[PDB]
Amino acid sequence: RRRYLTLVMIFITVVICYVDRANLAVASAHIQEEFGITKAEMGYVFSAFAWLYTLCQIPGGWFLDRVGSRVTYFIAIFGWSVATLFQGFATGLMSLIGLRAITGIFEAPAFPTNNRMVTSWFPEHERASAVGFYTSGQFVGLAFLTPLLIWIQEMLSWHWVFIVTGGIGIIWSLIWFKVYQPPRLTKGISKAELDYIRDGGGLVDGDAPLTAKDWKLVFHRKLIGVYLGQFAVASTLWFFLTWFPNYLTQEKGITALKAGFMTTVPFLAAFVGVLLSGWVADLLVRKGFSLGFARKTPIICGLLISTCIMGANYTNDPMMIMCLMALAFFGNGFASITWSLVSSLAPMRLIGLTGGVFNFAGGLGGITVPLVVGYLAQGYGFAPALVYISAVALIGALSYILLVGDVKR
Ligand SMILES: CCCCCCCCCO[C@@H]1O[C@H](CO)[C@@H](O)[C@H](O)[C@H]1O
Ligand SMILES: CCCCCCCCCO[C@@H]1O[C@H](CO)[C@@H](O)[C@H](O)[C@H]1O
Ligand SMILES: O=C(O)[C@H](O)[C@@H](O)[C@H](O)[C@H](O)CO
Repeated sequence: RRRYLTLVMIFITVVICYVDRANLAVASAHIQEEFGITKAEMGYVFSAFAWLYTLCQIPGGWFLDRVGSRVTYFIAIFGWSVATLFQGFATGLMSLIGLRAITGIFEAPAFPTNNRMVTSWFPEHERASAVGFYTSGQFVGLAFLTPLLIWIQEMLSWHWVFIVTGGIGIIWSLIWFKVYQPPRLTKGISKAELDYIRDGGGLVDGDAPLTAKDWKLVFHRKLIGVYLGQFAVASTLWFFLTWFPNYLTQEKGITALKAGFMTTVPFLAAFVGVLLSGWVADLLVRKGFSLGFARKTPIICGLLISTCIMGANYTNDPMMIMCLMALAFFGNGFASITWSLVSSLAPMRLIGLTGGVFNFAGGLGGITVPLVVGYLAQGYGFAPALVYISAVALIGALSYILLVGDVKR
């Protein structure tokens, strides 16, 4: 029982990763207040992380390949942890963009190293449950830590939100460097436990032209719907990781302290949507259903749900705002599961490429919505932004139910 402890350390790093994404949403109001930047300029601050994140992913694969999984993880954690620690001492605007950008650099190869690690640390049948553990759990981490930082932000200056988050990361990097090592090079493991992995699957030792014809295939009536769909899934997720705290603070005039305890229900609602979707996956086909309709239904329904974010601007009651926000985020988590489906639509050759472009579509949804909300909220308040997301969600839903009636193989 040493195989899981690794998964526990990966889960912690996924949380620390997403805290350093949402840690800014906490201090958005104060940073904006102190530095006196405009809503639209703040939109560029939120986005700074997303730009390089998507760009520094195909270079992240290179660095990873030629540097390894262990060491590459330490450089990343330490890299962005230092970059996050100094987000607390930033002054002006340009200082923040660079730190957010740098954070996006070292945090971009986060997942690829995970997939390369769970591969060698767990068999095949335990892999789907392994990734679902730390991706589903990430929202639990944001649910309990987001009210904490806000409470720290309301007790201590917003800087300490970044000093804490950054300092912790600097410490976890050092922990990772010692404890972690491939299953083969992991003392305390069990002789039979390792054989289970090796015989079961995974590389316990470790992991060891372009024609424009593909472009025409990669861009398919079925695959565009997948891209526009993921673009919409990422649009909503990055709103909750950025503008959602300040939304309640400014638009609805909720006290940051109450808005800090109102944000732990939506992040938990996401944790359920993810799991409840993975359960409807097995469940449907189990009752004699095709696989395409089995995975399409959670995605389409969840995005049609997301349309409920629009309803929040028609009420000023916390519980009703907190209920509607929790239902939309549930739809996002319930419709989040795509790539494994997208892997079964691209040709056997382009499974690797589709990922990069497929995520780019997602990462593209995270670059747009912060600028859109920042620009919209600057001039017309936060009301015209929630209709955009409900729209996008409706386009992503229409884009999935019309453009993907069946699967290509
Ligand atoms: C004013 C901000 C300057 C940006 C600094 C962030 C990058 C740190 C540069 O050091 C190292 O350089 C190598 C290649 O140059 C990288 O492979 C490695 O990941 C990185 O750790
Ligand atoms: C650029 C920043 C990246 C943020 C990612 C937000 C969009 C999520 C991508 O969809 C993912 O599809 C997987 C298929 O298995 C699911 O398991 C997983 O739950 C889901 O998250
Ligand atoms: O699956 C996820 O959790 C992300 O959305 C991915 O799209 C990453 O951006 C990257 O592709 C890692 O594989």
